[PDB]
Amino acid sequence: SMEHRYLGNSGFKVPALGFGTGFDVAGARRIIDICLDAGVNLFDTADVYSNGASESILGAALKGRRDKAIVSTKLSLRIGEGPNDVGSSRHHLIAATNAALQRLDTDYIDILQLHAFDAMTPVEQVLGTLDDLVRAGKVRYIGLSNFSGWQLMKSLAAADRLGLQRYVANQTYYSLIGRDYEWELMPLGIDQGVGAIVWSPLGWGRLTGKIRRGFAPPVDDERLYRVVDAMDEVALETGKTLPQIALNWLLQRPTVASVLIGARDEEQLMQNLGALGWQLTTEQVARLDAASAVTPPYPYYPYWNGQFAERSPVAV
Amino acid sequence: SMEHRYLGNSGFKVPALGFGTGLFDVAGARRIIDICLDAGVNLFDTADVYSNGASESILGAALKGRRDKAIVSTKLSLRIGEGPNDVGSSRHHLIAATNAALQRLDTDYIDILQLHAFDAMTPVEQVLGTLDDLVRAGKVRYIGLSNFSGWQLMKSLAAADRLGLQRYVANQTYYSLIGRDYEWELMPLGIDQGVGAIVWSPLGWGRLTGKIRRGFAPPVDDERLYRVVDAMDEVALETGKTLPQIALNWLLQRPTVASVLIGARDEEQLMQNLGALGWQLTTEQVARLDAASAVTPPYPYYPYWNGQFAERSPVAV
Amino acid sequence: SMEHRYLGNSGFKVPALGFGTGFDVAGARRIIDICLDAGVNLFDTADVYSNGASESILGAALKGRRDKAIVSTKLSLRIGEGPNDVGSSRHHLIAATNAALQRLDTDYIDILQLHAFDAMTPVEQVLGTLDDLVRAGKVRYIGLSNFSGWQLMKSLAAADRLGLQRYVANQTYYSLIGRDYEWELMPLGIDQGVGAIVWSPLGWGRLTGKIRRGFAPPVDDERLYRVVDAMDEVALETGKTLPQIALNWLLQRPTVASVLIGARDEEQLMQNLGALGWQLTTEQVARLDAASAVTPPYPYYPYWNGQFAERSPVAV
Amino acid sequence: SMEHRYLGNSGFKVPALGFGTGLFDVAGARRIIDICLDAGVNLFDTADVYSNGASESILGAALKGRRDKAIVSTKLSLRIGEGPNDVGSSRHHLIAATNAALQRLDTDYIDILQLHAFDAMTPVEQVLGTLDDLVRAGKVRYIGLSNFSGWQLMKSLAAADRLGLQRYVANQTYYSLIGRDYEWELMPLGIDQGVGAIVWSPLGWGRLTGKIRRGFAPPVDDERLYRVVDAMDEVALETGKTLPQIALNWLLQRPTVASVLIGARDEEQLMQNLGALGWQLTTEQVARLDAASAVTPPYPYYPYWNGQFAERSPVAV
Amino acid sequence: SMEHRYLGNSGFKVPALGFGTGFDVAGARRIIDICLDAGVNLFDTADVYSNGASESILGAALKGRRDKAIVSTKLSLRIGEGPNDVGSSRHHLIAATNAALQRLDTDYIDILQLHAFDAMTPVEQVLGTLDDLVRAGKVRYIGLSNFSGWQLMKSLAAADRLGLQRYVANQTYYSLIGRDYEWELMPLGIDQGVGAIVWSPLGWGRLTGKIRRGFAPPVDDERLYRVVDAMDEVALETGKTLPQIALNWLLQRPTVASVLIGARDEEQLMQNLGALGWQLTTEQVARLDAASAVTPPYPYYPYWNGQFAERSPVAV
Amino acid sequence: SMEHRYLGNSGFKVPALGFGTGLFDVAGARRIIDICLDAGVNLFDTADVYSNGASESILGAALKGRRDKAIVSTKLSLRIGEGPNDVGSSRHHLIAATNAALQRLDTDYIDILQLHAFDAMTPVEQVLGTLDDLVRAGKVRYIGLSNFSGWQLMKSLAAADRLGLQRYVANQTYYSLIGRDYEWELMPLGIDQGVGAIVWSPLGWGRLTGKIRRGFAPPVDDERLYRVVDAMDEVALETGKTLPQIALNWLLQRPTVASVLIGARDEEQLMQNLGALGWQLTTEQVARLDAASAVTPPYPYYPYWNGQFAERSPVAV
Ligand SMILES: [Cl-]
Ligand SMILES: [Cl-]
Ligand SMILES: [Cl-]
Ligand SMILES: [Cl-]
Ligand SMILES: [Cl-]
Ligand SMILES: [Cl-]
Ligand SMILES: [Cl-]
Ligand SMILES: [Cl-]
Ligand SMILES: [Cl-]
Ligand SMILES: [Cl-]
Ligand SMILES: [Cl-]
Ligand SMILES: [Cl-]
Ligand code: NA
Ligand code: NA
Ligand code: NA
Ligand code: NA
Ligand code: NA
Ligand code: NA
Repeated sequence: SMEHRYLGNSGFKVPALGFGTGFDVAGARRIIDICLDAGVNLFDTADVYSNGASESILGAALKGRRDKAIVSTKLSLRIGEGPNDVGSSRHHLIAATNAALQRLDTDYIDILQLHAFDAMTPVEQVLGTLDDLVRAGKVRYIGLSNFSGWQLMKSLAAADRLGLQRYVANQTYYSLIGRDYEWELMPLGIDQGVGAIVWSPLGWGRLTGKIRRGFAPPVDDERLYRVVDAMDEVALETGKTLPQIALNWLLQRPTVASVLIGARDEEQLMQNLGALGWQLTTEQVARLDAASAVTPPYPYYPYWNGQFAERSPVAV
Repeated sequence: SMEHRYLGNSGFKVPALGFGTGLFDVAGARRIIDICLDAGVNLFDTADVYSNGASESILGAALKGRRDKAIVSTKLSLRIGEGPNDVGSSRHHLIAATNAALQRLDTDYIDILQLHAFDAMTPVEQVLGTLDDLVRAGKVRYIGLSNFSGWQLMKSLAAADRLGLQRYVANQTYYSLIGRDYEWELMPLGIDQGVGAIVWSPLGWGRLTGKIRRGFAPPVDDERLYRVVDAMDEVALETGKTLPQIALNWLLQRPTVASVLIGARDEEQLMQNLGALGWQLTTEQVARLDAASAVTPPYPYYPYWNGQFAERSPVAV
Repeated sequence: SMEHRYLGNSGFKVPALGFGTGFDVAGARRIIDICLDAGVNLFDTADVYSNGASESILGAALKGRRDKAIVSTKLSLRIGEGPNDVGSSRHHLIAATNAALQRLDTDYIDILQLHAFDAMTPVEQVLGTLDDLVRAGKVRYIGLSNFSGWQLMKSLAAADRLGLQRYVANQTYYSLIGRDYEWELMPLGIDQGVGAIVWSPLGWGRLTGKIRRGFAPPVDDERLYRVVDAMDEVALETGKTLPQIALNWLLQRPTVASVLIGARDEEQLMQNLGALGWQLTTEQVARLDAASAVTPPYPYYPYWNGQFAERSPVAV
Repeated sequence: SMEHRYLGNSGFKVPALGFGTGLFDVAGARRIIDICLDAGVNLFDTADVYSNGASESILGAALKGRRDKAIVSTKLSLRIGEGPNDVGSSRHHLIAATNAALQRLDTDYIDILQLHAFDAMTPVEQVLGTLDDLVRAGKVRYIGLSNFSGWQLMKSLAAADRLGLQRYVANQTYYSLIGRDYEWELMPLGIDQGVGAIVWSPLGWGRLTGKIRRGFAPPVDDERLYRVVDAMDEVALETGKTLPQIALNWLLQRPTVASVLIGARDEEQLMQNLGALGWQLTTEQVARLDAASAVTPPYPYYPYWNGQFAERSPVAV
Repeated sequence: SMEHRYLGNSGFKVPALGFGTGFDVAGARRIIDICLDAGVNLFDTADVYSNGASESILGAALKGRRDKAIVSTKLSLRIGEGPNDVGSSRHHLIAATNAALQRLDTDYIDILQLHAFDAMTPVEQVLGTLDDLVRAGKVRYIGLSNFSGWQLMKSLAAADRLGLQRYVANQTYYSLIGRDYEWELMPLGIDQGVGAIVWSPLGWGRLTGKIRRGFAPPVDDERLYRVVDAMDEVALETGKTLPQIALNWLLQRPTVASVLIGARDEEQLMQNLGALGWQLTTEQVARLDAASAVTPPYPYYPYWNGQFAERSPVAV
Repeated sequence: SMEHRYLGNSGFKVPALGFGTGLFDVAGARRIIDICLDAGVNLFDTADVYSNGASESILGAALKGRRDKAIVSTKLSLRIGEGPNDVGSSRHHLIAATNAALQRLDTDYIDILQLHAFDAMTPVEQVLGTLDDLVRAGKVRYIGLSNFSGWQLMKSLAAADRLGLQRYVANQTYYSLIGRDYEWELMPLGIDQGVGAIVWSPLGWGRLTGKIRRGFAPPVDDERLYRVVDAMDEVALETGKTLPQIALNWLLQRPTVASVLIGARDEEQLMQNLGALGWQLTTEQVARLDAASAVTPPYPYYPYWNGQFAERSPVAV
């Protein structure tokens, strides 16, 4: 049975596992149906995924069942050659939102996320445009991806001050080999009620077990192998697969509302659902955390090493 | 001659080099103050935790009779006693500690009062209210912080603006050629919000002195340090400047940097540090130093720094 | 002739007696017609009353006369098995309001009330969604049911601060045997202009006279019998029935704007209308109050017993 | 060793046990203060109405020379004289009474100033403005209240936030195993809004001492009291702790509780109360005590406490 | 040629003379046409004027030329027997505005005015409802009639504070024999940019010359005759009629943006237009003011008699 | 025994009868203060213009040693000198005049400071800011006004609320049986906005004394005065009370009236005025007096008072 979680402080619930189209019409309908049957009813896409084709294919697959789905999409990355075919200025946000609705073949999007930070458009303007889309019924909830801590906080404070809609979802990279989310974005999310929707949870296929002795730093072989060693040890104790361990570990982390998985078929979906219904023990998590730990940058370092932890403890 | 810079967007000017009591003999201290003031190094930085208050007392004694010629920067909020309220930024400790610092410094006001760390246990609205009251009372002119996350500093600045309270204008930050993490969040926030950097440990805890060659900061990997020193040596050949002078000058070319805190035991050491002024590393020399010191940015900065998302959100350096 | 009262500070008037569907098409039309003829033109329902059938039946009965009715409905209780088929988050509020409009077969609701407090959704979001529904013309007035004093006050303060619509109606349990409304909710209602629409005024059939020597505490037999004794004594003086006394008592209480009654036919409606056109005397009310009095909880106790009453008197 | 807790969301720490002068011989009072301070019981609570001001005067005399080692909590707004303005929270009385308390206490500031009851005759905006002015003047560090309804406290907190004034951080509340009404409104409000409880009459006016066995609070029914004492006796067998120690420890496990006020005439009595610290009632022991002490919640709490509406609005205990 | 004036601080211009329907389809069209030809293109009506028939007749007469007219209407007085067929609460304001639009047979009203003060509805709610009507395009400008000074100021301050539309027109009784507008409402109008649209400018036919030796106090014969004497003297100097003098006097008074006149035919309209194109002299106005002066009430009295005039002069 | 009333919504209580120095020999003044205080008449009203400051000086001397037992009400803003700034409510004059009054009164604070007239030449936002500063400084407890139009008072109250400043709680108004104009605007505004009336010239400048029988206020027509006196005589027969006692009692039954200012040269006169207390004119007696004193309301009040628009906006009396 699918577990459901609150998306930040929004009061809206998402399934703990979602389907990341980061996409044969019959095949797409089948994937949607096996997902829906399993309770995986969050579907995530973006305008840039295959130049709009991912949204169109999703829309076509959901047609007839869209009311059973939570549709998450992203915009603001460059999607054309024109000088205004990019960013978060009012012109592009309006045009891109309408274009996504057309491709998805629906009258509303459940979660609309800005795909990157546009420093060239004032956050007050962006939030006004998003608020208007929400009030018009085109969007229910809003979120973001790839913002700095300060940029997200700036936006949340502006929304509150202006009485506009606030971000409730952060589409973030987070995995055992990519724990950077923990430094700024996680404690911000805790403080401000922003829930994480996690992508590349296997660190771009690196935590599958296949490997053994654009958005993320390449990972050093030695560190990867140390993490895989620890996962192997846990796999022996638990009988679970490396992907199931990676996912189970994420689901225990603060703020995590949903983790986006891939599923080409029933068998793959079932493997991923094997992340649910059990829990890594405290000791197992501690072992995985020790193996995956990296030196925190300044200014997090003296909090993480205990010096300033008294008055500002770390969440993990 | 001393160069002066605006401290963030405050309209207040500080000397490009300041004197960090993080060194401190009343006569000896007066003598150091004398040579600093003579050179235009009239920013003096201290903290309650420096020798359990003795640094502030010594500084106060050294400045007596001429305090008006100095810019006094002090820090509080770190644990300064064994009591449950001898720490943090709650109203009780902020008031008590500010008054205690004024008593030790033997003055009626502090030019720049900085919170030494982030106290997550006190609401930023309360902290800012307390600081605003101290400023309005004439006890403090300007306020700042040290060791805040990007989000924590932004949360505080937004609250100050919303409530009509004083805003932070100074970030006392670690920044050096071997410790460039300030660049990821804090620098671009400082640019956006008018917060100037007062830089400490500019030589990366003595590592950029030239002495080394082939708990606030990660320990530095030998191989990286040596690569940075190699690049500094090459620049030293062109410029004729010392490694410390290059390290300091490099900092002085970075966005937001208003002052760099140096140590000076005597005239000769002060003069060596003053050699960081009166010249500028060239674009090419800075690029060479940046290439040698570059580290892989964490997520979510990575795709902006590698160019993928740079179009609409360029990096400052 | 029907008496009418202001609904809190709203400037909107309701009949002193309303029809609580807490529901034969001809029969329903007849009930509506006898109610309308008597001036009982407030009809109260909820999505959960018979899984939507109460709203549908009301809608069908009012068709042709809806402009003569004040329609009150409630939502936010669990109405389906889905993770978002409950609560006050934007998704459910919008979907449920539209669903109620469809069942009621009308384009607007006079009074929309939140049926319980949803601690999982920020009150600022809830109020924004309600404000949007009001501005769209779908709802005229808003209210609540079953909030704590602090929760209702939090919501009223947020509405005022944000310039949004405020609650004007509290659908509350209140009766001679259930006087808890008096501790927090009544004095809040007085202070903030929120009028009570009273349900279960006979304490779930316990004040009918039939008994003699989910939402409310069960009542102790001895206390019930003491209240019934006092009602019997008043019935001897007045010649009125126990239900008429119970209703007349409620109608004298501060904040009470309407009391919801049941009416299966003309005879039952007429009995209830017998609550109007006369008044319990001061002495009779005092006798009923003494019999029904219960020890107030902390912190109300020292105000009610006179210790702190000087500067903060009790409303009854 | 004394345990310390945050007072609501304020960032200020209080000892988990405090000394309630609601007991008070200047030498005798100094002696009690000495033993309290030695044990870390450095919160002292008083009120203008305690012996018509004599309690505050005695406390002030007892603290003289070491007031800086104490956290002084005082209450005002109850009738303290026969005059028409010798009562309430209007500006006239609040100012006069605060200054009078400062004079009696022989100090320049009060750590926690609490309104003793709700004054419906004065607008909360006025009250909060007066309190904000006293805080800004340095006369008061933190503010609180006692005996407010849920709606009254929330109204005040919302007004403070809206107006940028000081907010209440302490609720001086009656709470005990036999008086759990604090749980219905005031506890969940305290959780939501960062108000910490300072608990008074923790033994339910001497009823939870073990002395009894088979005007702020309802009198308690004998049968209920005896059921609660039975459960305490069972826990006493497991833990080896006294009934008062169990009652105190139980309170210390409840959400929002920052400090519990106790009485101590001498070292031995103080030591008995300190036996509430250094251990914790287990989940099961708390559940047993809660089951014995449980009462039927009033409307509108009832359907949340019985599970009907609990899904979206759970109860804190 | 018609003179035009700014309506308070609104930037909107009205003709100095307007047509007050306070109303033969051909006859109505003719009256409208002669008015339009003369530049009298402000038409004022109300729901209560002949129980809606005045609005309907105006609408029918304007059909085909409505874009050349400025339509002013009033609502909030009791217009039916129902408990909510009156006042300024959201229910009635919305229903009445839509009903007026239907009767007038147009999609917008230029100036919508509240006909009296409704103390039972919060001004914040009233202003919100009016703001919504303006934003929807149903109303361009808003105003009021028959408010106390304090009530109008309360409403203006609330509008400004909440960022809502403010009143720009005060439909006021003002005439040589009814100068009470001068005490509170005129200096408020000056201070806050509210322009007067003047009704009963002849004091209900009393300043026509026919008389000689619900809303307004009856006038004492002796005072009326003294005013008529002064008008007669001015009529001798000027050669103008008494109505022309009365109107010319009003048009010189501070805040006056338009004066509503009656016109049954070309001849009557032409008589009224004779108020324009000349000016009473300073001396003539002073003579008329002296004859019409009444003792100001407290607290205006010590300002009007010069005692407190230094720091707070009177506008006339 | 003295009756006390809340001053508007302020939560502050005043005696139902106060002493108007608008009478004022230091010993003589002390004696009058003594008899007033003995009777509970402890509100003393004065103004800078009363005998060019001498009234305030005499009052200050009369209260010395016991000022804490009095409520001091004073007025400023009328012309008090020949200088261009010796008048009005601009910051210069308000500050200077308030300080001058404090000096004359020989006290550190004024209980109720009232603007004596409306200064249209100074923005109400400025006036309220100045008054707020005086209150925050502890120089003034409560503020009020006199002789404002309805719109001017409302404009000021709205500005105070919007800006978070002190609001007016007292309206020093003329009100009497023969001068009921207060009822049109100022009374219903006072009800709506929590402003209490302190009534002056309650006998209509000696006209309601019984002495007459068959520049703030219009002169009164003889015929009307005589009709009012006739009705008072009839009530005097029923009640046994004097005409002044009836006039005062009538005022005490009107909405918003918190205090009525009376004159008292000695014990006997004070006792006569105190005869207004301890009883109440009946509904019928008030109706009889109201019918005799009724005047035609101006526009726009007329259609509300005559019933036409009364449904949705009833009149308070
Ligand atoms: Cl939200
Ligand atoms: Cl992956
Ligand atoms: Cl600044
Ligand atoms: Cl260094
Ligand atoms: Cl409302
Ligand atoms: Cl019932
Ligand atoms: Cl706080
Ligand atoms: Cl106890
Ligand atoms: Cl405008
Ligand atoms: Cl007329
Ligand atoms: Cl007030
Ligand atoms: Cl008089
Ligand atoms: Na939430
Ligand atoms: Na830009
Ligand atoms: Na109302
Ligand atoms: Na905190
Ligand atoms: Na009050
Ligand atoms: Na001016």
